Amino acid sequence: GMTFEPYPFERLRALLKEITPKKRGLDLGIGEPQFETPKFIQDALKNHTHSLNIYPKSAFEESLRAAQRGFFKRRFKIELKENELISTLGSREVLFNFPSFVLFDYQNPTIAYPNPFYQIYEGAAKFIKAKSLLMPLTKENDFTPSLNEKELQEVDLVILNSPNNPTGRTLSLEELISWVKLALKHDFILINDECYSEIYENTPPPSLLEACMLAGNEAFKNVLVIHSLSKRSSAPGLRSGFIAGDSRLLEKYKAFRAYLGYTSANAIQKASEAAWLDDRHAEFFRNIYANNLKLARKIFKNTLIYPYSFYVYLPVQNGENFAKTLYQNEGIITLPALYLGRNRIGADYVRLALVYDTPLLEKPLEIIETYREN
Amino acid sequence: MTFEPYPFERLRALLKEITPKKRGLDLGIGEPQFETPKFIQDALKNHTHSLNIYPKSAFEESLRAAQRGFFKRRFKIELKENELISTLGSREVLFNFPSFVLFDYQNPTIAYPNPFYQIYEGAAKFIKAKSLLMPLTKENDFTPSLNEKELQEVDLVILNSPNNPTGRTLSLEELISWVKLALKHDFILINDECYSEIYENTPPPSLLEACMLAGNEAFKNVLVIHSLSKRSSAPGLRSGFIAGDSRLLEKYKAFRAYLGYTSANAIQKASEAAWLDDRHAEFFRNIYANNLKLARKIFKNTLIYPYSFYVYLPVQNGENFAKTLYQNEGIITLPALYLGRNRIGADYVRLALVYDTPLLEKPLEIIETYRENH
Repeated sequence: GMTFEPYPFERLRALLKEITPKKRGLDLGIGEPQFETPKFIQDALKNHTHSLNIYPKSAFEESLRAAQRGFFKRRFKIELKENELISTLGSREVLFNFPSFVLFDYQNPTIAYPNPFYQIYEGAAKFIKAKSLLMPLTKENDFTPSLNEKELQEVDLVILNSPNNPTGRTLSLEELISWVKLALKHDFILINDECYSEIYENTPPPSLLEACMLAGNEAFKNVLVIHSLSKRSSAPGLRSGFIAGDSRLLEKYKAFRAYLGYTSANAIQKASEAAWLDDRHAEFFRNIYANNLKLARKIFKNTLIYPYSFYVYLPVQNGENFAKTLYQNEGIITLPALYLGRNRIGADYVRLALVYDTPLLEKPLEIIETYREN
Repeated sequence: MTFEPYPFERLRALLKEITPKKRGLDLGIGEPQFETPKFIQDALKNHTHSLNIYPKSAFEESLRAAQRGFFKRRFKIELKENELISTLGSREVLFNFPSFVLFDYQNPTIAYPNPFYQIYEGAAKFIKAKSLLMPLTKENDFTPSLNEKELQEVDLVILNSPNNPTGRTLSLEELISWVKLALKHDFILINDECYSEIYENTPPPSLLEACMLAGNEAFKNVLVIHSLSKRSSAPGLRSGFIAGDSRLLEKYKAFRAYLGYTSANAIQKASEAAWLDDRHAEFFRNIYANNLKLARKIFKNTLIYPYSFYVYLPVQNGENFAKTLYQNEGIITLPALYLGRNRIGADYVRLALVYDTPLLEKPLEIIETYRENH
């Protein structure tokens, strides 16, 4: 059988179980937006309920795929071909099952991903019985992942996450270009979990497919990017995402997906389509997250906060102890980064999820700083 | 990884050169052609505000309770909280449950009937299992069976009663025999019960009722898979469940947390409404019942079981028959060969009686005329 490790929220619940907060404070643990779904998205759903009698297609509707491609064009200035994008039921399932698809017939497969990480990457490796090569992200090299020469020759699949959960670290165009060249040189599959690409403060982060265009890999050979609508549009219930890149791998993945049953109501797909076609509402939410990061940066003195994602990777003496103290005294919930990593990576940090409207964060963030400062 | 063409692809290929001389009805699609009840559509419209919430892999407790209530009303068995898991319809469960249960087995072996709903084979191939096909034929009264050697060798057995495509439905006594073999030869037994609400007069029994009568009230080694799709003419809702052995379901739950088969809370509310009401189900059942009686009237001296909405129609050669009716009448029928292996189904076409009764009269009579004269 497979091993079922506890999830970060269970480890946190366990840590705080013996504590009764002396005050009421904000929950900055869970990275899930606290905003209403835009009305026009809801109205699209309401206006198409009649399609509930239609068995949805595993490929999703053509109109949704086209809306997703249009998004990629406007956002990354790349015109994806029809066989270069597959519609998916959010990103979670794709991140979990794509590796079992691509490494299906491999003997002793090896997957690389950063440390700390969104735990689904490890689940994915366990499901295909792969060896995991963890690329630590620490301050010693400005949270930069790398592999040595032997590792580059052994690895079969590399998963990056840029912008990164939980550090916010975002790889530059030049950094992504190096990875593309390594993927082509050593012949391994390279994926970027790009679910935070619309959560940024100033300059938009680059897609790994842009690196492909500039590295002479316009066909996106060995390379794929995974996107989701959940954070961008405050509509996680729609379960809409996509995977774009290598058309040879995607054409085979399409056939595999016929069997999986990851389908959604046509009415849900219409609302997803309306969301992907519009940029206004996305910008409205991005601006709030932009202002959250700015506020945090003013408050947490001499702390590095990258202008991407909606997280703060906060240095503390011990994350677990800091979480306990803050909850006990202020009722403010934070996530020790230890619970997102292996080999004790994250021990000196708590992750903060700035998922509230900016004015609600001013007080709690100041309070947090008072417990941290000298 | 190898991909076997789907039946619809084989049908498309068979009919590609032919230009139909007349427009005719499509009797190849096994999906209801009825509108989704208005109250189900209204339930979805009224809960659109919940799109901002990340759905849970376990689904909402209110949905689970509604599915447990259905089971009690329908089969007179009160499932405990740990004995039912909500799912995204039945397709995904039929594909991934075998991967879950046989995950680390040595030489996994699965049995299922022949002909069959083709996902059973996909599921077996994914887990790299050997398939033991149990042929359903006129000569064996469409009865699945396994010999002594096979019973010791088998790890998982999938039944489907009522059956797609033959309509064969196992009696309570036959199900009891299977429960006893499951325990005696220590294998996992599953019934795909998605046609359990599609019957003409006497309701078919559930495999779990046989458990109660066989002294297996904890449903050890036994599970049943259900779906709302055909019952409520709402395949777009993507709602089903698996019920039985809580020891297996406790771990399957943990596995499902990684898979990402989740659904908007709004969609789940519409599903809950459908599972709570028997009136709309009965309305549709009455149509399918009338459809079976009409077919039985038209196809003289032809066995049509009073379960499912299929006609397993004996013809000289299924492929040739389908080609002739499409060419002359434009009526689309499914050669049963495309649902079986080892030439099983060669002399049958399957008809899906999924339209309102008056729409079926002329086409069914036409079909009978081609049988009567070569």
